[PDB]
Amino acid sequence: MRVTVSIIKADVGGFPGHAHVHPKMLEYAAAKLKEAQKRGVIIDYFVYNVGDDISLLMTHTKGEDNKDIHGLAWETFKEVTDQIAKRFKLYGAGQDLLKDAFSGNIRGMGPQVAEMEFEERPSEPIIAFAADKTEPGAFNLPLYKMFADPFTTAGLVIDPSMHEGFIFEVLDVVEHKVYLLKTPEDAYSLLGLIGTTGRYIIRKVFRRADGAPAAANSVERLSLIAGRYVGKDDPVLLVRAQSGLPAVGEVLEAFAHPHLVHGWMRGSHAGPLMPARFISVDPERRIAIGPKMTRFDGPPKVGALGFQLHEGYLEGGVDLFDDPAFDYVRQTAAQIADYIRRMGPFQPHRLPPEEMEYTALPKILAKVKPYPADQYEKDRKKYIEAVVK
Amino acid sequence: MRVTVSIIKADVGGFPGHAHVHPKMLEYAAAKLKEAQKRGVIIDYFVYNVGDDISLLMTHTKGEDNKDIHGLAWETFKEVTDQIAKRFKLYGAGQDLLKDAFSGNIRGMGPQVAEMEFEERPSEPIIAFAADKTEPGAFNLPLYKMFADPFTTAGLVIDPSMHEGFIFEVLDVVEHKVYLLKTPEDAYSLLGLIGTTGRYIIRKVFRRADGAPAAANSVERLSLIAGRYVGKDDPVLLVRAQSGLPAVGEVLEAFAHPHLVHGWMRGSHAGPLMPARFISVDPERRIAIGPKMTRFDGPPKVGALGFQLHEGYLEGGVDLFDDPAFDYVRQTAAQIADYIRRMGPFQPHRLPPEEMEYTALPKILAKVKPYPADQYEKDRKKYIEAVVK
Amino acid sequence: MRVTVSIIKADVGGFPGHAHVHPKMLEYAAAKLKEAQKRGVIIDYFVYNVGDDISLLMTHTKGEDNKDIHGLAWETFKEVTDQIAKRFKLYGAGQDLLKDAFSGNIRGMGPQVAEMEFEERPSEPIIAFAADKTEPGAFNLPLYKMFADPFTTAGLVIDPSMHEGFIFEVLDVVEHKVYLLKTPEDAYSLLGLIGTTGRYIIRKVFRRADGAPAAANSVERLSLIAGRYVGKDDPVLLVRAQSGLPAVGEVLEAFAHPHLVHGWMRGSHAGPLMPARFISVDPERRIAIGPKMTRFDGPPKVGALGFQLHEGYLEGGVDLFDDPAFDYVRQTAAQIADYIRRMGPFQPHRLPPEEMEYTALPKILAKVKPYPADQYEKDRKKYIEAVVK
Amino acid sequence: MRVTVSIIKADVGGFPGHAHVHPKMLEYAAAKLKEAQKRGVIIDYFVYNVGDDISLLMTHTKGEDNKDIHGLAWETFKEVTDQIAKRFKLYGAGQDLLKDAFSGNIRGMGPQVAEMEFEERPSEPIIAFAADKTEPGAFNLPLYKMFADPFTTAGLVIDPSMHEGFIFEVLDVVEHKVYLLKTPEDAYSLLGLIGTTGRYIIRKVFRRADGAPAAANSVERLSLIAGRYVGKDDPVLLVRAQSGLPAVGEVLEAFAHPHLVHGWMRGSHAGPLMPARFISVDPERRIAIGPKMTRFDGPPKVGALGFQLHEGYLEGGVDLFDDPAFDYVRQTAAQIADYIRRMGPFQPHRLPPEEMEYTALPKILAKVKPYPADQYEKDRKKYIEAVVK
Amino acid sequence: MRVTVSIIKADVGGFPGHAHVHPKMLEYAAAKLKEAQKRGVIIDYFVYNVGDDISLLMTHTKGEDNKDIHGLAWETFKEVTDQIAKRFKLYGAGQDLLKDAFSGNIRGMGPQVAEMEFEERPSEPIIAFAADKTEPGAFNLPLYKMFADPFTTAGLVIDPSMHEGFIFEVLDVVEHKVYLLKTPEDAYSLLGLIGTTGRYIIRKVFRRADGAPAAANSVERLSLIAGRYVGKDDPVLLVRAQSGLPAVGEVLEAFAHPHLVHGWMRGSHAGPLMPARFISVDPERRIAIGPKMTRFDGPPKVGALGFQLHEGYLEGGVDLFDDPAFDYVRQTAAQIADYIRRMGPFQPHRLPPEEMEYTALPKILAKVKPYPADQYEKDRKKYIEAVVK
Ligand SMILES: [Mg+2]
Ligand SMILES: [Mg+2]
Ligand SMILES: [Mg+2]
Ligand SMILES: [Mg+2]
Ligand SMILES: [Mg+2]
Repeated sequence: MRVTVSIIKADVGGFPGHAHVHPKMLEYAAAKLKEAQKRGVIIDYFVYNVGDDISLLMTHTKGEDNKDIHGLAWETFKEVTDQIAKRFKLYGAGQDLLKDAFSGNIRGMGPQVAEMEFEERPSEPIIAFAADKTEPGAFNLPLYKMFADPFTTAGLVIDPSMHEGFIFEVLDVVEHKVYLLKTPEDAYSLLGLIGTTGRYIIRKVFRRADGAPAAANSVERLSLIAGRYVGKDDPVLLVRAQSGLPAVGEVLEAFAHPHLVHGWMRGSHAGPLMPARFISVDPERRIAIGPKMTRFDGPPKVGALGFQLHEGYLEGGVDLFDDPAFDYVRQTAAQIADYIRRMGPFQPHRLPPEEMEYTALPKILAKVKPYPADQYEKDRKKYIEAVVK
Repeated sequence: MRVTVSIIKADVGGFPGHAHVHPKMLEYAAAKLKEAQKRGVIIDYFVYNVGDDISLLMTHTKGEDNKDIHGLAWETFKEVTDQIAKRFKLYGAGQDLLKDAFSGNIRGMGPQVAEMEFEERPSEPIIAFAADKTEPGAFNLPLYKMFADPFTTAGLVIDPSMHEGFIFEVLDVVEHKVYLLKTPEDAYSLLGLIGTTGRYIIRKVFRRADGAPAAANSVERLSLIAGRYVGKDDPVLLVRAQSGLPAVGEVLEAFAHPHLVHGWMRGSHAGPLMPARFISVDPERRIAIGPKMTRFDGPPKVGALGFQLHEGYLEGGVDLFDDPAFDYVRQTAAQIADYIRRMGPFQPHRLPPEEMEYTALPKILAKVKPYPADQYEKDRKKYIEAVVK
Repeated sequence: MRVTVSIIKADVGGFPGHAHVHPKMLEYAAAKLKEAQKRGVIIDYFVYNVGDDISLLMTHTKGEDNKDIHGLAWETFKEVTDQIAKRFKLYGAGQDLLKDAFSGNIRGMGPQVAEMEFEERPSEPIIAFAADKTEPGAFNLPLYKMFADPFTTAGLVIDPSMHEGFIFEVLDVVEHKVYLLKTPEDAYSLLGLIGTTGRYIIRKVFRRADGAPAAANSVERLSLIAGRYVGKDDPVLLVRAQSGLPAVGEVLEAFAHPHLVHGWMRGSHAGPLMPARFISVDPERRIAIGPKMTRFDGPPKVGALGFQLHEGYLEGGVDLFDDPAFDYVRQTAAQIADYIRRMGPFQPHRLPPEEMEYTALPKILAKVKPYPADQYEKDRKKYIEAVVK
Repeated sequence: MRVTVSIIKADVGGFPGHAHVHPKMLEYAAAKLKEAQKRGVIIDYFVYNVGDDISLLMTHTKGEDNKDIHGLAWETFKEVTDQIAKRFKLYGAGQDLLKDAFSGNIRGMGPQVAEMEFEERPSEPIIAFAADKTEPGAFNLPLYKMFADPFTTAGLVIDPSMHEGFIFEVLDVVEHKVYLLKTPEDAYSLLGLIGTTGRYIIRKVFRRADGAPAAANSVERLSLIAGRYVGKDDPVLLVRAQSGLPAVGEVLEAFAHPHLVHGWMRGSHAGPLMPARFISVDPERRIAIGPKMTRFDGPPKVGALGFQLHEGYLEGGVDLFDDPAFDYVRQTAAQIADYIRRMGPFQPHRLPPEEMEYTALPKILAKVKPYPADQYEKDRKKYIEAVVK
Repeated sequence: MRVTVSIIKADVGGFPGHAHVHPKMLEYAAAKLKEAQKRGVIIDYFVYNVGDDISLLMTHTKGEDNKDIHGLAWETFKEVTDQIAKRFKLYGAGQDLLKDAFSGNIRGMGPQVAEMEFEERPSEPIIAFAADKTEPGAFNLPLYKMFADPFTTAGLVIDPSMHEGFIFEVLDVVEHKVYLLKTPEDAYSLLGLIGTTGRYIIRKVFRRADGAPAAANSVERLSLIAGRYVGKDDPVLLVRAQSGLPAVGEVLEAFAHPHLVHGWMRGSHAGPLMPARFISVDPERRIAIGPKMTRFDGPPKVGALGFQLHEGYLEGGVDLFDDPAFDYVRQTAAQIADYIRRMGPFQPHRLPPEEMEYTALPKILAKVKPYPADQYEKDRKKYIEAVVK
């Protein structure tokens, strides 16, 4: 049967600040999806956060971009906001709900969506990822590695079925243009685009042999609402694994180096993406509680829950960064976070001025007197004595 | 009384991919062996996985190579497959069940067997090991060290009762020949064979003083069924300890260096064997849940459960890698895994081409034009300009 | 007496590639300045490289921006180029000599200049720095720390004479505007500018108590010549120390964290600034040979030579990063270089696209077909089947 | 002008054992090439060892595979052998000189050759490498990375001139077949071959844009002479850098991970390739003394000397692994050597039995009685009691 | 020709204390052996220290235990003592010269001797070792490993010529008994003796195939002279390498773990044996200056000089611990020294009371009142109140 797997995620309130979610928020979302499941809206669901981002993972047969699935997640977030976040005066209550009324599609309203529809395979293993305190281009390097780096995914070289490579759908989120690139032939051009992780973001990946969908990363073109740019809020990512697609372990290997990503404190710094464990995973209650953000509102972290689909039912999730081999990767990330933080407010630890979520440049350039550099040279001495006097 | 201890193991489905087992699979196997115990088929049992490999450890008085014990494990695996793995569309559901019908002996049908029969001693401590993502020759180095390396087992030198050494039964799994070698005299010839861990595998070890059985490692001659070679699937290992045999701590010391073994991703790489803790051990329900495989489907891991036998009853199991002294060994293994993975698809991190579980060599040699090296030299320039043009 | 200390630096040829300088280049420059000294053009000099950048440090009484001092360095670089670099076909021979004819001022012709004129104090300790494979804003973080961070320079807090702070002259090299900011009051606005190290660069620093010059960093507004942007070539830096100015050790402390700077391979990456030893320092021949650039053309490195001035004579230089305490800082830098290099061509290890010295974006956007994102959505399936077929 | 650069290398005697060369051997070779230069046979030369391997690097205008250049190196090695190695009874005196008489071509007589002829560029930087205690496929991983891995060579992605990639000439040294593969399109097939580093070896690399030669690695088809296989003796490697070819730093970056290579003790183990410094480099005497091999006859080491060519003259060499950034890489290599050595004689630290330089398998299989595995099972008890009695 | 290689060593004065030797002492010894060589007493020589121990290495054709060679070393030590050590009032001047008059044999007079006579092979590589601040049983573990541990010397397993193993001549230095043990068969009994490194010391090793001498370690039965025990003064060790004997690298591998040895401060502690570099090796002057002993008079250190013999002439020496791979081993030794020193005067960091070079037990038991334990119990209260009052 064809099945759609959708992750719809928002930050609708933190506890405290942007450190984590209030557990009643997940409990409320899970009870609400349980009712949708009883009514036949969806087949199955799993609710979880990483930091203060909540992901609603839902399986159903209504296809991609479906009004009722998008509206169900909208209402679940609205209700969590009204009944829990506003009630407890959570920090940034309702923050990612940026319109008063649902239009038909949740994309561009604040929440992030990653979804794929496909024929359910004889075994259908999938992994859902959520990263907090970063942007969707944080997954550019791991998506490139798992689908196109033969030092990550050994099947590209030793598995006859993966020899033909993959198709990447890359969104320019500034000029709203899509590029389709194919590896191995196009790997250098692809990198020339996706290395600029704030602008050119891998949105989907397809198997080249047959076009099957292999991954979907949540990203939208930038738009402006109120003060705010939307499109590059903290991402969620779905990946199908095995049988012509990368093995679950090749997918996870692509996260084994905790690379520097943009976001962290005030969406304005770069720091290492730490692959973190969930605090708890309860497959019976359909709820996982993910890790907190602490020093400097991070470092940014990514969680991974693996599932096996059967007729759309989600058996899991399984925390796939729970292994002493990944402790070494978390230890490297903790040490790199401490190293780069000693840089304080300088690039490249602080982001490039056009990529900053926060600025006071406006207020500075309004108080500090500029001198044309030509005239300044002639008068340096006067200017300095003036400042001294 | 004489007692037989048998471990029969298979991979019959993973969750997700090859990362772990579904816990209902162990619960079902344990309830099924509990019924066999009620009917008097076996005395006692313990069910556990490491990665996606399930071990059925059973004690009974039917001797080695027994049709009813082998058939009981066959049916338990078949039923787990039909009722749980196929139901949840687990990855590689039934993978190690390679014939439609049980012949009398489970050896050579896919599952691995290690078993010993002996007079139960006044104290009978034993250790059961299971390693996932490797081959039976992974235990060649630890078996050699615990029975013949005086830097591992101090009793060889300071215990008068162990001075006469041990007999190793070594299977050439390619030409189906058995060698019997005795240490200390034959240590260099033994090493000359078992250093080739993909071909010459220690299958049993006996005490030289009296012939008592000391260890049994699961290994079978290679055969071909369907696409597949069988014999060298992930191994299980039984070792008896103390009183003329190595102490429990000398047995564990032989795993204290996390040596490089063959297997890991796609059965086609080498990586360190990490001695891992079980996630949980429940001696009342007769079930232990072992560690996951994560980055690159590993690294390979070995678990150890110790037991004391009384009239065949299994008091335990006790996780014998649960000690801060072994954290240092897991930390070394995590760091070596990260180091060797930077080698990507090159030997010796990728295995020798004859030892590979996976290859695309076939597909490559069918697309890439070879030039005889003699003629090539004469025409190099033409050939290169041709490629350039 | 008033004395001018000028450092004029260029890269005029590498050996091999951009790894180092040919030692005859320093020998020729030193013999040429020795002749200028005999003729009374300058008082004293010291010639040295870091990587493939040669610094001519000269002391004289002709003031800042002097035609004869700038012309002497021009001719010395021209002659080194003609007689040594072109002769040995050195890589990038004459690279920083970007006009055919000297105009009066070497600034904006390719070479970098840092110079200060002042009354020579009763003791006049100064430090000259040269960094290779980075931009002048690499010194923004150390200049800020040594003059305004009380965790670096303890005299700001415990030395009554430094309590009034410093004046920073900050050049916007894009719009050619100068800002004058004073610490402590203006520290947050200053950081808001100089954190953008590619655009707002500290060019001079003055003591606030009396206006005395304290530091000069080589930086020019950006201009275009041939293919090339000039202004942000590898910098050189002069700092006066002690008696109301930071102690020599507070100046060096500002380099004790090897922060990430822009440059390294192809002027297009970020990597740690390693404080390196000179290979040799010969105070009698007036020549120091600085460190090589190796992996990935770096990592970027900074050398420090301290001098005591007497009547303009330069007693030194002394390698001031030659101490086991700085080995720990070099070890951190080597480890961070290895960590960040695993990021390959992704930001923030690769620079922001507007800050890149190298791009192939042009060639990419000319070969890869863009689809308007709106229409693309409607037709995704057609587009993918097309790519697959 | 067209120039040929040739490295011809042999081991003709060690001091002591296989640890290093006697310095008189390099002095004699240098005086002999100085005479050839005086007679106009060659333009310029540099003589150096790494471990007990001596490289004669010569520049000349006689093209590749030239009888007089090959014969000059033959005679230089013969004379070093007769006058120095035999005189001092050096270990393996003349070892790589495997015929009594020179045939016209030194290839296949024992010594290794890497050579390229090309038009000398406006700047012609090149690097010569020599590795001791390994095989030519040791350079497969670094050659692949510097010409085809965009995580090593950033110019593949950001340098428009390198976008078209490279052509690899791969020798199957077992069946004497050449493959020509082009990256990026053919990267997975190339890896599928060169990952088997003992059989498929990169021999040359060409720029795809124009066919220019970019690298030459010393490798010959296997042949048998006396007891001995020739073709895979310790290799030497030439690489041209910059301007469409990888920068000197991208070439060195490809050695920044000290990957496991085959060779080390008795040509029969795997251990990390350590990038080592030369003990001394004397550009005036044309002699560099490279590092010793110590524990376990290694670990294997590679040295790198960079040169700038002018009319064929070799200005250099410059030790390009002499940088604190590479100390961290040597420290990793020393730690991995200590880790893997604890494996003693087991694969994969000992090589696969078909790849071994040394075996005693012959002598073992002649003393140890094999039992057919079928009959053995029936009689195990008799066999063990027999051994015990 | 048959050649004898003899090392005769003594400590005859330290500079300062027991930290090193005065360099004039080596210069005087070298000039004296140069005269003996001119007179034809010996063929060739090399003079060197490690710590405050001087080794005279001499080659000659007078066989083992020769009066004129032993007397030449006696007189050289006497003269160094009279002319240099007494002149400069060096610490422990003449300390190891324990009789007034030479008897014919230097063994048992204080100096240590290791010597072997053999037919000089077609290549005759040998290594001379000297360890300071330890006893001859310090070399028990490395001699056992290089001749009998297949995890150290891979030739035992893969070299048909070494398959038959070795004969160890073990001296019980307490009861003056010799044992002859052969490996592999006798390895456990051998270890049962030589594990007691203060009593049973390997003195010689012979190849089992033909009886050829392979090593000689300096050790004598204990005797008493004046206050002093002689026999176990700091040792020197000769080893022949290659061709049926362990390769030079297998010999050095046996020192790659810096094991704990007895000696260090006051000959009364245990600490790690650090494999150290020589400060300088001058093959023309026949002199090497070895490392100092510093913290706590150590840690104990071993130096290794390799030579190639030709007609008895000593070409070398070559410092065979000079390799970054051994820096890691020195770093481990420095860290273990710091760890164990925090134990202060407790076993096992302080030696067992019968193995102590120093004791004050005598003086203690003469001041401290013992109470019979039986009566003490009855009266504890009285005894304590007495002490308190
Ligand atoms: Mg968030
Ligand atoms: Mg398995
Ligand atoms: Mg430069
Ligand atoms: Mg060699
Ligand atoms: Mg001493």
